[PDB]
Amino acid sequence: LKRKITELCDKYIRGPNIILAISAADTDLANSTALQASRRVDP
Amino acid sequence: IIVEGDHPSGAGGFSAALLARGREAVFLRDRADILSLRIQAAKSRQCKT
Repeated sequence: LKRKITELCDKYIRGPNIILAISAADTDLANSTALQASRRVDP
Repeated sequence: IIVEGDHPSGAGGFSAALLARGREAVFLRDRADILSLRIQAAKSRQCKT
């Protein structure tokens, strides 16, 4: 399930869309998936 | 071949600066060849009229 959700996200993020990542202040920046995947598809 | 930007220091066996200089070199090559061909074409007889 979770892997499936990631799969959709990844595909969508890939193509050159303007990706809007958010991050809760409590979580460390490195720790959050949003920014981590944003850096995965956008170095 | 396709490359992604996970490591912007080295791609292929070539450095990042050598790669950039290679891109500029290929562009200059193609534009030069086109320019000479189009000069000869503009000097051809078919362009007289």
